Amino acid sequence: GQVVADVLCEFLEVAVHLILYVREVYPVGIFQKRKKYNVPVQMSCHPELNQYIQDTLHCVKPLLEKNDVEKVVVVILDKEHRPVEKFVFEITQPPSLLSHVEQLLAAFILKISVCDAVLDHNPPGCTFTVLVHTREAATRNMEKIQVIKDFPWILADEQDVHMHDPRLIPLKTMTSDILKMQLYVEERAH
Amino acid sequence: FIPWFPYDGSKLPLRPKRSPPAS
Repeated sequence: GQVVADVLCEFLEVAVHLILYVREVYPVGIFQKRKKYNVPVQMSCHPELNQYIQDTLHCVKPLLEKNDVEKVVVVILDKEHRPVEKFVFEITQPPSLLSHVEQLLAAFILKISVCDAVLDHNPPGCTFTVLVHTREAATRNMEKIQVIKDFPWILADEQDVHMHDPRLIPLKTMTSDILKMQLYVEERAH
Repeated sequence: FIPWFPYDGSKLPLRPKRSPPAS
């Protein structure tokens, strides 16, 4: 079939690993420097954490091939399970020698680093989760994402998603015949 | 800059039932 869904998941894995490093969701001791898209990134070497990120994106992949993803959101939650930050990846797919996709995806990875300079430091003890905004309403077909048997998905509710008048931090916008994608941050006032 | 898909309270997103390991 077509493959831009394959490169988006590996990109999202790299982006999630980097966000956990830049926003300091996990200690530096579990991160190691790797190269992806010819840029240095900090990848997690924690096995259980890696299996969670991979199991999450292994279910997102079939939805990308079907063109059923508006947004993939990484949500940082404080110790009271309240969203303090949201990294929103708005995704649009318009109708193989394509390192152009990688050089375009590499620019999104390069932008994530600036979050250390423009965002205020998160409270200690934060956790994270991933929100997937399907194009077709998720309530219509809940089984489409249940591709891994021991990794079930549920509908989020407003406590996991809602932030009261959050500050919007635009990071990067890209439009192309290949890929259209925006990355921005919804930050709590605090 | 404008977000393409503003926050819609009607169409709730999906979330993994499990939680990542604590730091």
